[PDB]
Amino acid sequence: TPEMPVLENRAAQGDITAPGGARRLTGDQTAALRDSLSDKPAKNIILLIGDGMGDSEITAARNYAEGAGGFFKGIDALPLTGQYTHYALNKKTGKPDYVTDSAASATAWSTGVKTYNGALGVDIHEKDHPTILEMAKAAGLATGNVSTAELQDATPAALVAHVTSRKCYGPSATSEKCPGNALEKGGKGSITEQLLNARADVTLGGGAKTFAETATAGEWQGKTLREQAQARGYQLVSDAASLNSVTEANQQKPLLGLFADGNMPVRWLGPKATYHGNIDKPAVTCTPNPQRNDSVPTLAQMTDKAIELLSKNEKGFFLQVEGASIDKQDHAANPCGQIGETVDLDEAVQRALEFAKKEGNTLVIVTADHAHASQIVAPDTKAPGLTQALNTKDGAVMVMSYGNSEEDSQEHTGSQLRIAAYGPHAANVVGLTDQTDLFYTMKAALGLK
Amino acid sequence: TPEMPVLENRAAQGDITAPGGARRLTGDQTAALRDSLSDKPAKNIILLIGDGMGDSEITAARNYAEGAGGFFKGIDALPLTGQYTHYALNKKTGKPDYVTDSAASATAWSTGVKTYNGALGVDIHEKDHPTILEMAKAAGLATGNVSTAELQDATPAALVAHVTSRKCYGPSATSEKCPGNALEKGGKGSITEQLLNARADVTLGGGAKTFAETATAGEWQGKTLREQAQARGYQLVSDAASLNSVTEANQQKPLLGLFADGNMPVRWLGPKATYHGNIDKPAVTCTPNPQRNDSVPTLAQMTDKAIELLSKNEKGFFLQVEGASIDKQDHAANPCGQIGETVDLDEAVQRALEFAKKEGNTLVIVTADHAHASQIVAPDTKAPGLTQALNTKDGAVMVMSYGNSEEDSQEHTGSQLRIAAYGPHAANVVGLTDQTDLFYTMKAALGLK
Ligand SMILES: [Zn+2]
Ligand SMILES: [Zn+2]
Ligand SMILES: [Zn+2]
Ligand SMILES: [Zn+2]
Ligand SMILES: [Zn+2]
Ligand SMILES: [Zn+2]
Repeated sequence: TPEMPVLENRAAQGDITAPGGARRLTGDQTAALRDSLSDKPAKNIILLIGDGMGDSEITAARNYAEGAGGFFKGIDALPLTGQYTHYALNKKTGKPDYVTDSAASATAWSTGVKTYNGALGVDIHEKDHPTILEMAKAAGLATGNVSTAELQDATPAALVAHVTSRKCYGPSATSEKCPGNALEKGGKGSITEQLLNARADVTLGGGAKTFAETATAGEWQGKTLREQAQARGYQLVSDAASLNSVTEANQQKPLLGLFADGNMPVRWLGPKATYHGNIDKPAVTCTPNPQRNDSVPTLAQMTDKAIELLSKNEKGFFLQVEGASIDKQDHAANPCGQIGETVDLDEAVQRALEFAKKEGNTLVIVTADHAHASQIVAPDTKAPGLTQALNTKDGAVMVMSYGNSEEDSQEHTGSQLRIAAYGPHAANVVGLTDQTDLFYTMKAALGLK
Repeated sequence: TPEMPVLENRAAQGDITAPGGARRLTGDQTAALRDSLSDKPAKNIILLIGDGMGDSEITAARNYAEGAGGFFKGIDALPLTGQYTHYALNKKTGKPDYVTDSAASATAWSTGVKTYNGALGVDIHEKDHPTILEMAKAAGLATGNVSTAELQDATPAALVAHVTSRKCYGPSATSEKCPGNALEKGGKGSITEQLLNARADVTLGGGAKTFAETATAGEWQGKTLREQAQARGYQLVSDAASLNSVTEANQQKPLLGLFADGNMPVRWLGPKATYHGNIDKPAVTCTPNPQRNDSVPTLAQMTDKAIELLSKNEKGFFLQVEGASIDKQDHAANPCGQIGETVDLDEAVQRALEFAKKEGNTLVIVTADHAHASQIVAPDTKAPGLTQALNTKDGAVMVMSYGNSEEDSQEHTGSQLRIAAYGPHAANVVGLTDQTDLFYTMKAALGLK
């Protein structure tokens, strides 16, 4: 009984060359919007983040994969939409810093406080602030954290770790870069160590490499972090079959899935964009990555499994799911990698909305941490940066441009970007808001004090 | 009573470095949104166009003028928001052309049909389609067209002209460029001649220059376009006091304001962005244009005058206002020019909202024709294009980058972009829609046959 409707189909309704054929609506939307408005409490929240997934990135992927007049059945399906700002702060002056990194932005939605680029779960004065995940857990809710990146990376770590630098993955880097957080120095520990303490019910991702380090002090001194997790009662899975086999995940038997040494493999392969690549080279067609896997769970699969597991908690659950490599491939000026990760996120959003429609008390949110480099430009463009032409689903060429850095990595950009939601309290993402308003919306939605 | 609320305050609530200080929301928005929803008929429609104003331009402008946690009283105040697609079509194949120009996009919203770049009020078959302005006229409503560009420019031209190329300003160019539209060949004539025939009640903008041209055929043969105009009943005006003098505008005494030979002068000046300008050159503070003028009305002024005059019509009115030079200065890689024109549009939108709040049956819409080049990047960015550092209201530096063309004009981009509305039927802009839906929406709100 989907009391609240999702947008079933907003693809062009007919022939795009004819009058009205490019319409995405079939009639007035007033009543459907009224029906999408509920202030009832949310039992559950599922927060879906496409890292670096700005409006440009969603547009490019739609054009490629679905066609210009196409529709992402997940991404584009959320009825309430708005734009949000994600500015960070300068540590020294406390003034705005126009372009955030993933650590400052994730800290923002996860704690409700602005911070400096590279900070995790701390403010500009380096004070710790409780995260939305720690709060939910303390309230009795089940908690899940899923990402295709290494688990120590910014987006997932922000929910469980409070360190002065996102670089402090394990004991060795923490000692050098976050001496104040170093276990041996009386601190709370490296990101990985804090993650082990946070003890969410379900944690699935990459980053097995760091689990090989040994703790420098404490109860588990001299053992590996992997050993520590086993000693601590975590159930460890490392492949798709092992994950599927899991029937329970909780405080007694928390699940920890480590599917790659670093980040999980990307869905699609293609060449890097190059200088005048749209003039000098032929059009590219993306191709599935063979290293992707049947033993490797996809984001949608990880999403479905977490939901099954966490759904067993009568009080409710909090789940964050990250499509991490949209950003990584945007930095890499690799259209196909970038777009393939966005189609990947869309499958995950579809799974989340099916559950939510069914359940009726679930708030689903789809947004990004910050904007990115990629731009859609005309085919005959002569640009200073890196470009590539692509053969889209329409049978037409689309060119993408990366022109904001002469360095090896293309840059994040500062533009406000799309926020979309479905479910109870969804109205709170409409209009202009701030990334910190999202923490407060989630908190109030679940009724946390 | 203001049955329909606008957003009175979406600025940062307090101290941005403290928990919750950067929030824009004070509490739950459910109720406010509900109250923002109505399906009754609109009596009037005010469409505000920021040419090339994507989310990036809006952000950069807010940051500079109001600060990161600031808020635009006009632009940011519309409660219902979405994202729309504006792709055009390739003329030969009927396939999508990912990056539109200003003529194809204005055609879509003004006629409800997609078209090829450079086309005005015609489909890919070069077949004419009625515009929303012609339709309102036919139903007895008052109609107004205001812009800061030359009135023959694409944006305002699309409501009153049907030509195969937007370059067909007047007889000269038309005979050459759009032979089939040339008066002498049986055509409906050039943009300017067709503008004279469309006969809107209120037409304010630039482009006096083409009016010096003389007709090659027709009843007004051998006379200039201006003479034909006065000759036709037109009340012509060329300055602010003269514009202020006007007490009425109607089919009997239509108003034609020509405040400039070419485009109206921009509000702010600053240096053009340069290669490595953010590293090699000091931060910029924008300078008001001392040659802008007390004799030239501002957009807000033309806007206030147009509403007053058109409101005298009991049946209602349709008004299009264009903040045209946002796009032009974005092409020129001129941050200050670009920002000043957005702040300029904000004032106009503020006037439209005041009226609409008071009037009660007015649908106000704010959006752009397509995306643009400007990007906000980190201060220390080393980019291959044109960059500039600016000193913002926050007292911090923001750097803008233009990196999609090696030619002398930066390019439009294809990204979906913000659409926002207030008033009856505004729900119709929420979520994902296409530019052609805007026509259908407007036509339906007004009940045009
Ligand atoms: Zn990121
Ligand atoms: Zn991330
Ligand atoms: Zn990044
Ligand atoms: Zn334009
Ligand atoms: Zn224009
Ligand atoms: Zn332009």
